[PDB]
Amino acid sequence: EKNTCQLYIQTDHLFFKYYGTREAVIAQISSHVKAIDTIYQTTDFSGIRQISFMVKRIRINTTADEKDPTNPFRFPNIGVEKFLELNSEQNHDDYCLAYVFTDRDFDDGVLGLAWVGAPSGSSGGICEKSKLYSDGKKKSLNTGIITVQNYGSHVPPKVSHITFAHEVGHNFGSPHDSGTECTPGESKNLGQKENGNYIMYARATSGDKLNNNKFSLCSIRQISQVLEKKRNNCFVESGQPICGNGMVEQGEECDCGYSDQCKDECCFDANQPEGRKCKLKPGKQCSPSQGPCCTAQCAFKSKSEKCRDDSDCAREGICNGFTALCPASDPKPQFTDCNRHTQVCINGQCAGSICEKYGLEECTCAKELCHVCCMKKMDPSTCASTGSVQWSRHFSGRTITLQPGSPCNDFRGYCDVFMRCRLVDADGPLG
Ligand SMILES: *[C@@H]1O[C@H](CO)[C@@H](O[C@@H]2O[C@H](CO)[C@@H](O[C@H]3O[C@H](CO)[C@@H](O)[C@H](O[C@H]4O[C@H](CO)[C@@H](O)[C@H](O[C@H]5O[C@H](CO)[C@@H](O)[C@H](O)[C@@H]5O)[C@@H]4O)[C@@H]3O)[C@H](O)[C@H]2NC(C)=O)[C@H](O)[C@H]1NC(C)=O
Ligand SMILES: [Ca+2]
Ligand SMILES: [Zn+2]
Repeated sequence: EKNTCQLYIQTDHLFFKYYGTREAVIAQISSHVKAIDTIYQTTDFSGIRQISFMVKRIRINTTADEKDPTNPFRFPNIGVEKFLELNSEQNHDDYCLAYVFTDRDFDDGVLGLAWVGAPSGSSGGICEKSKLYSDGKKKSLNTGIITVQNYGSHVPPKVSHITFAHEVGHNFGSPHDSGTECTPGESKNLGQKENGNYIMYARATSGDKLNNNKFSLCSIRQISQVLEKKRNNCFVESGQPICGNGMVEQGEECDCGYSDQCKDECCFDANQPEGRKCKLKPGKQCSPSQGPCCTAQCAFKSKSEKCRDDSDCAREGICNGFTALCPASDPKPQFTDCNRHTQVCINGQCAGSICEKYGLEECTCAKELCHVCCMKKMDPSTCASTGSVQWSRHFSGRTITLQPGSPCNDFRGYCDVFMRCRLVDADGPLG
């Protein structure tokens, strides 16, 4: 019944700076929610199935907001703890959860931060209200943050989506996975190690393995308790998409937002009467909310306009001149070198490693931890470097080094700009 959680997604100017336009970031937050939507719906939470998410409102900040003296997110150097405290200092009683997306390089390889939920005896996590806390601030602890930059390198959407579900996992009351039964990556068995760790793994994840996409036995039990005790206070029943969330969905022609948010002269905002709200205004044939192939003056862009830039294995996206959406770009040949000759292309996305290009698998070298050591599949004894004589027929003695922000040493840390595998664990006292 009450199985869907209404979200509120914000993006600062650094996130807008990376992607360029408001359409591109909206497509990012749409892709991120649809990612965690499929992960949670296909998870059996002790009998509670088909638990989903939905965006109730967005707030896309541009570089123009960086000069706002009342915007506390404008400072370039903001600590990850204070970044989440800024998100918490807002009233989010109208949303089950509230997230803010950024493109900051947090210290110690931190890719996100969120409050941990609990069935009782502890504040935070999913579905908290705005109340006075110990520090004297009226915070809403139903909040979390995510960043798409780590060690001066952007993280792919495959790892970004999992990180989004990781922090939401804490909001659902799941701690980090512990023990061999819930972290197969550190197991002494080749069968369980190939499947990788789970979503709530406390360290680095690649997203190219089986278990990295779904929760563990440890996490499902912990989340099922928070869902049994907390979701009923805030979740809503599955219904039609709401008008005014800034994303065009099924049943609406356009979607700019509400009155204090719609700057689109071609779309009725959500404050208009039923029958015309989220419906295309007369004389207008599209709205920028539908896609990038629509100008601000609400005309279809020409068949020569470039909508999506050329990626590592995703060709240019050219408009068709008849719809506001952009056609899906055709992918490049598979096993093509991407990410500076470090990874190959798997189904149109830069994933895996360069070892797969020649029928090999990634291995941990014997500081050479940020070098790529390949191995024959199922045989760990053949693990040699790319610049070795074994694979001299494929790599020809060249030594491929891992880019900054890549997993290293059996997913225990990340590589930095000085080619060092720095570990991620951080411990602090409890009150
Ligand atoms: C994206 O850009 C937009 C627009 O540029 C940003 O939106 C702005 O966000 C800021 C903060 O989130 C807003 O700043 C004021 O918001 C309220 C509007 O009146 C103010 O009340 C608020 O005052 C706060 O200041 C202190 C913060 O520590 C605090 O002492 C104040 O006290 C109040 O609350 C305490 C409990 O904490 C209570 O005990 C007191 O009695 C009192 O009620 C209060 O907390 C902010 O000064 C700003 O209005 C808003 N809009 C703008 C600038 O147009 C958005 O943040 C950006 N987001 C990102 C991710 O970049
Ligand atoms: Ca909508
Ligand atoms: Zn975590």
